[PDB]
Amino acid sequence: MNVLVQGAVHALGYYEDGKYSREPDCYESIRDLIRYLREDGDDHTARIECGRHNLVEQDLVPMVKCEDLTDDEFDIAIRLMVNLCQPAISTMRGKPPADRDQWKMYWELEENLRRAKTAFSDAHFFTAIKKRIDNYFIDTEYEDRDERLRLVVERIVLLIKYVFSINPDTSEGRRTRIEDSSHDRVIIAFLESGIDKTLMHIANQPREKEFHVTILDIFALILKEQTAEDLATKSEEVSTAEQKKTEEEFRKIIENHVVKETQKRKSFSRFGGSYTIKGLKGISANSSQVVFKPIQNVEKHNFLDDRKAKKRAPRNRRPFEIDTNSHFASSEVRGMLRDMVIRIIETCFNRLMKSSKTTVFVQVQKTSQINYFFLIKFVLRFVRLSRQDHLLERISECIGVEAFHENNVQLTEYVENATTLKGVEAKSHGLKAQYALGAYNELVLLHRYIYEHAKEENERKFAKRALEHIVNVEEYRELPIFIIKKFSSSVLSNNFLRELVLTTHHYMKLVERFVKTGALKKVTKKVKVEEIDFQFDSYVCKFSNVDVLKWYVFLLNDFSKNSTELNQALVKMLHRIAFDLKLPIKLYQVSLFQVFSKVNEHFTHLSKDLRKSSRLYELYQFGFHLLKKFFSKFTGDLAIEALFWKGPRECFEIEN
Amino acid sequence: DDDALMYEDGDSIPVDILENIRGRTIRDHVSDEAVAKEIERRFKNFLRSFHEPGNKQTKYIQMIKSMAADNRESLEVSFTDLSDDNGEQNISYFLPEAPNEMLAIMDRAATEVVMNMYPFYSR
Amino acid sequence: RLALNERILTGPKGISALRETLKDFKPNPKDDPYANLEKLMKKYAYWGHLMFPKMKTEDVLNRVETLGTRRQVKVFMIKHRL
DNA sequence: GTAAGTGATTAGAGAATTGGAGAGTGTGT
DNA sequence: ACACACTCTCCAATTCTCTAATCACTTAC
Repeated sequence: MNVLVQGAVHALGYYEDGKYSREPDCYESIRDLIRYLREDGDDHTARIECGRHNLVEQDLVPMVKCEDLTDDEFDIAIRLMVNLCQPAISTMRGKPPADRDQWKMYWELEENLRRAKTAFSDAHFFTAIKKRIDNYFIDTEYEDRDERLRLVVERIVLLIKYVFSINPDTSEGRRTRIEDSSHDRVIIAFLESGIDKTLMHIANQPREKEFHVTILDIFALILKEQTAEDLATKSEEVSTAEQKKTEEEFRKIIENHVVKETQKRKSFSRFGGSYTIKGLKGISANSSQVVFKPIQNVEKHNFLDDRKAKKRAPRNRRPFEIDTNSHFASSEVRGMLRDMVIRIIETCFNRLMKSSKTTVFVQVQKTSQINYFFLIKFVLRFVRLSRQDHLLERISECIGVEAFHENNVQLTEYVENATTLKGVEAKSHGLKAQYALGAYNELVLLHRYIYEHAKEENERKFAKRALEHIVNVEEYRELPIFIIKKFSSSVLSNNFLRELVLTTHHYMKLVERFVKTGALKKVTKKVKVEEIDFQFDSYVCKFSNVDVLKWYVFLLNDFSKNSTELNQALVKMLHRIAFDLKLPIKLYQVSLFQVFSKVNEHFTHLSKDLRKSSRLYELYQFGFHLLKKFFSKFTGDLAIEALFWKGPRECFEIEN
Repeated sequence: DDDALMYEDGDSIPVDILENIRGRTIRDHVSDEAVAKEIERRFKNFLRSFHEPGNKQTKYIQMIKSMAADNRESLEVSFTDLSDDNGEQNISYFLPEAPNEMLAIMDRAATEVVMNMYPFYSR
Repeated sequence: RLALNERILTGPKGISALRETLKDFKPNPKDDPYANLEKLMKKYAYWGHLMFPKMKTEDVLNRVETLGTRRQVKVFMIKHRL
């Protein structure tokens, strides 16, 4: 077999520095390569040999840059390039590698794709394909178009999608989090060619519907590595301020190093001995405790817990993150992307979303659902944070009550499939559920922003009716407890749980305001449907269940690296049960006292002024008040009751 | 379907293979079978046909004759003759970069040239 | 095999031994709550070290918090609260 | 509206599947 | 002889299903 591939591959041409030189029978060589790839088996021998020889970087992209290239040569080059740039799981027909030997072939396919990405860091390639796109759409009328050029244009568009869906590469080196990614260089070349304006022009046309889903996928994959907070703030700098700032940063680093080293070298002591702690019992009979280092005081003793190996969970039940390569890019890249986002909102968004929502959930392919929810979340957060209030007309496809309805339906289906299935399939459905939850959170926050800051009372009334519908109907009010009771770390990421906590925080603030203004007094409930009085304390009491409070104590362990918003949300939810329902017995628990011990140890290293200046002072103060309330009436049986989670009758009998 | 997009029913002086290799890491590509056969053909042609400039004699055929007269089994080739315009400059390029792979092919070619002029040399 | 379980948690090394350890502990309510917490936490560690020496204090308290859901431990607590 | 009966939900126990630790034994220096 | 690696066996955790008891809703006076 592969002698045929080796004969075809080296017969194309050779790249001089700055010029590719071609042999006359490139056309027949490329035909033979396509023929072999069509006839390749499950071993994928011809495909792996093409990946070994690096056809895309060495030959095909420099060939496409040539000016003398005729129509058929360009056409068949694009055909072969699309087939080689197909993703790996698509080559493996959707099945993930279930076996030790299948994973080897998957990895061998994946590395060849990761190597090829730096070929597309040149604007000349995008300039070359932009002319063919312009010929079909702009320079040819709808009556006079050719199906051959139609298929070529479809291949070019799918090639752009396949290029932007390539993963990052670790082998080239490790790069810091505060500089331009390798993805950004492809973005710079893509935007400098100006092909994005043609893509926006195509997306604006109602007649050209079949390209719209792919164009949505392309713009989502461009914005893959960014967050709305990076682009929302307008970029400006002065180098005087930058120099002063960097000098202060290294001043912090130097002082930290000197203090830490002097503390460590002052810790050591010279000689030894061995000592008995009279009053503490040993394991063996009639024995006192014995130590073999000069301890300062008896409370410094640790019972040699440093030796003992920690118990691990089994491999099916450990928490897992999902990693997006996320960085603070340069001011140049951020300015270009900000301009692109504003142009998309002005020219494409309403038509594109309206064309997409009829089709995205009907299709066989899974990934466009994730792209749909991602683009919704990004655009709405960008509008709200940038305060570009005149753009609110342009996103009117997403403001209705129907948006909340359709989002809730899709989120419910994803949660049920992710809970009931097993394995990588369950993780795959849970990944969809995560993006749906984030889009729901942005819907809530955007409607509150419109109701607070819009200038037109008609727009305020339209937002207010939607907010009242969300507060009133049971499906929206029962959703957080429904998801929290089904959470499991085997099939859902930590990012999902953080997102769920923040969503619950914002929703409960909305319900509290609509009760406080008196707008919520009576509530419909299913039986037939009947109306009953609503009480906010009765609603808050649902979250005091043990199956909810487990995860709040679980996420409070990461306090030293959480964001300030997440720390505020966790402390606020505990503070409500502590001092609004006024029920501290449910929070008296050893696994929370461990978190308080860690926080106290962290705060020992700071002076009395720096403690009040610190960002963790809210958590410190809450721990102070709860521990004082605990020790106000300490008893030994209460200290025994702290070891177990306490139910309702347990709380009543402990209290009374 | 992507198969229907990518495949079609139409899929149902000769080229110098060696000159397109000039920039690669040659160790990885002289193991390609189509390259080894081409090098093996051209080195036999070089041994049979090379003329020293200003001379009418096939130098390496004369050297093989004087080697066979003494029953020796190694043949000395000049890198200058390999790298001149009448030699094979692709072989002279490839040789210092992958000598373990290249010398084996040249040994095989030299053996096949000797065994036709002198069939008794297997003894 | 060997593992911490309900027999050990209800046995003579268990909850009754922890109660006997805690009989001498009497914190001052007017003092620093974090200091009182530190004093309590190391008595928990001392009881855990005597009760099951193989494992860390953190994992011992996690295992006790897990084993509180068993019916045998619940029946023990129902008798013990009297 | 109140009391009694019946239905539904929740709690416990038994059985089966999955995974990981520990100890024993064999081989190589 | 001593160290290191590999294989086998057992036990514990989880989830489903069936049975029994307690609580709440419906019906009748």
